[PDB]
Amino acid sequence: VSESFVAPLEKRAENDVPLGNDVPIIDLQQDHLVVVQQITKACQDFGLFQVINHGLPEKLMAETMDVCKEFFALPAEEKEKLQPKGEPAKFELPLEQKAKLYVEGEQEAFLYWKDTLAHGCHPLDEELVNSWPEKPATYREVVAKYSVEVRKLTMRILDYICEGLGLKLGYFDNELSQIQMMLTNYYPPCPDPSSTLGSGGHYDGNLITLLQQNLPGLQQLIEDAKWIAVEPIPTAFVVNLGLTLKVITNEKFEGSIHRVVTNPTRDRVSIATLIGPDYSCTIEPAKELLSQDNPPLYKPYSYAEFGEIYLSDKSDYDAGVKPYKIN
Ligand SMILES: CN1[C@H]2C[C@H](OC(=O)[C@H](CO)c3ccccc3)C[C@@H]1[C@@H](O)C2
Ligand SMILES: [O]
Ligand SMILES: [Sr+2]
Ligand SMILES: [Sr+2]
Ligand SMILES: [V+3]
Repeated sequence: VSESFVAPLEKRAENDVPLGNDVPIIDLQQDHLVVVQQITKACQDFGLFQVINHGLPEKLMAETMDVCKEFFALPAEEKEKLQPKGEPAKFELPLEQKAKLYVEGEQEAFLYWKDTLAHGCHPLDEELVNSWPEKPATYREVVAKYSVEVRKLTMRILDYICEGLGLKLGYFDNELSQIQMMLTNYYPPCPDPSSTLGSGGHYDGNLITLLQQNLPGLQQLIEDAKWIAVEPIPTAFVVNLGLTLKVITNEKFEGSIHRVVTNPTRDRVSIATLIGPDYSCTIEPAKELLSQDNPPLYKPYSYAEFGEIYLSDKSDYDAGVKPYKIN
């Protein structure tokens, strides 16, 4: 493996990470109150859960994974059209909603063993969809339907979260969910998995993420610096609560800290829908939940200012919010 991809010793993954048997799997076709209670418990104790019987068509999930795999099978010459000035774009502000291929890493500087296609999805209009990949031919029609369906499911989950917290329904149906970034992640086979990371350990900086996977590689950090493997369920969504939701709930909910490990023999594609605030938003603990017993743990901050730190400073998982901590 190229020196560029060698992770610092302490960040390298151990070869045998155990299955997370305690990852909540939540059936959304249970009675309404049972769903609210199970989602609430998962948000308080874990910050990562899977949803099944979630109402999003299994056929559409399969068609979306197919067209995403088809995109990454495209020739080099086609992929160049998504590389501004001949190279992948960087995860840095301004983060544009037009489709680009991205490189990612940490500044002991190293790169993640990953190619990412990213674009905005909300609101859908001709200008946005015309900025998506031209190939495969069916990408735009399949991913347009997928993005609307994933958003509908995410807003359902945010209203379950509202009921669990005692916030009015639709609390997040505003500026706090107006950006929908779809990240299609491609992990090619890696000759030295013991030295590399597909994705470094992170909170998602946004509000909430729905992740579609069909192969192993996703790992979560739980108490006592233990990593566990998240079982791939091809017809489920992994829900990762973001650092933004951790702040707004005043740490009543956990954020998901997770990473992706490489594989020596086979490639892997994942589809992450990252929903969260516009860069113009002010983030603070929900005042409705604050009291003398529950004082705010964060001062109000600019999401844009947070974003710059979150994307550049990887010294700690919550480096993005450290400047805004109080009490
Ligand atoms: C592994 N990387 C993490 C950081 C970066 O995330 C982003 O780029 C999101 C995209 O919404 C973002 C969130 C909050 C503020 C700025 C950007 C790209 C990817 C994501 O999978 C999460
Ligand atoms: O992510
Ligand atoms: Sr190039
Ligand atoms: Sr175009
Ligand atoms: V993530």
